[PDB]
Amino acid sequence: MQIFVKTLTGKTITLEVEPSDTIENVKAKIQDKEGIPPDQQRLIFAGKQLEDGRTLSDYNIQKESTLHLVLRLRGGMQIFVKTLTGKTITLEVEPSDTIENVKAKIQDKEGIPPDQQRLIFAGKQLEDGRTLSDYNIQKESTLHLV
Amino acid sequence: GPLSVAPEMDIMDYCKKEWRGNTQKATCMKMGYEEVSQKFTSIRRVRGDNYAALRATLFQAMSQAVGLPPWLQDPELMLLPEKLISKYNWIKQWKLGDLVDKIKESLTLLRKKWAGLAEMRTAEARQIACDELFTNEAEEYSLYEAVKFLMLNRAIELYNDKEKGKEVPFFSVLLFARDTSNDPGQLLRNHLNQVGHTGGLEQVEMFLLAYAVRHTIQVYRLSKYNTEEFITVYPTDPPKDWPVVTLIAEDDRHYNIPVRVCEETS
Repeated sequence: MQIFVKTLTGKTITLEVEPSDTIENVKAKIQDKEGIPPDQQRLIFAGKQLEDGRTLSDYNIQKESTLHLVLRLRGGMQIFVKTLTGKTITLEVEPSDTIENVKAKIQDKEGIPPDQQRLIFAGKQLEDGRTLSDYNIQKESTLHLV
Repeated sequence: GPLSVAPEMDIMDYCKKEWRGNTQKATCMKMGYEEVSQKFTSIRRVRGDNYAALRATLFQAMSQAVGLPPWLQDPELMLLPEKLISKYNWIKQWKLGDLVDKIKESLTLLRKKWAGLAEMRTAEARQIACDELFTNEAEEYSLYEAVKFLMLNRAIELYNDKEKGKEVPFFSVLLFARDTSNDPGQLLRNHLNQVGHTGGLEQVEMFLLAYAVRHTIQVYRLSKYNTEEFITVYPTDPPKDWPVVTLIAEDDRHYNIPVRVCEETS
């Protein structure tokens, strides 16, 4: 069956789903189509935030039902990174961003390959799979590249 | 000492310095900036201290101020903090960046500063005065307290209206459907208190900001280049009479300010 997912822009995504598909399944499809990471997604239907493990039928979602996507991604944060040269670069980031995502951004901005990047905050080497918030990296913190 | 609103820089020169990588993402950012450059000449980098959404919107609103908006003119606005805090004692959980007096002083400052800008004779003098205003740290952060309080107040009105079966803007249904934001109390403790501190605004809260100050917020979202969301408007279908301000978000994580030739400092 077909369902719709509307963003807070009225952009409408059409998905082909089945009654027994889970909310987790649907978020995975949204990631495939929109490139939005499932952990940033909330899906709302009939004023309720839908849980990952429940099915569309569980929520009485049927052909032509419309879900609303309400993302957790927040805007307004910069951090600084000092490179091996000594240049200071300013990144726009979210507290939930992973170190891996941050290294990818440094590559996009400066061309430095992520595999060559060693990031340090407060003496600690930072691990790729962890988030800025995990390391208590706050707005306008400075990371060091080695 | 980060500048609140940095001096304008040619937008493609800014783009060039910021996106040097040989990657699809850098290419997307550059293409986005190219399209913005057709209508705006310069960019002012906004300070990313988690107030950026409010700083960018309010700077644009106030620097373009030709009239004092009626909602800000209204004497009752000054009575709001006492009215709300007397009624809802949980508002005293407000984290400051007594309470009734502090908020009132902030709203008084917002009104006085905005009126002072609106009363200037030339647009140039207004732009210069607004620039100086956003170099007074203490005063600036007081303005954001005022704005956050207006967001909380508007959220309360929409929540109570919704609970009475009254018509509300749809975004407000979504705002309060979030598990951490099911009522105005949760909105304050889990979302608004963090603003200007540990977290910024979600997209649904950009709607709330727009309604709080009655300005339509047009955002060039460079990451959405070549899709219908490249120009995203908060709110989607705003009152025709709200002034429009324009921001840029490279990838939904921060908001800077694009500047027209007719808005230049020089």
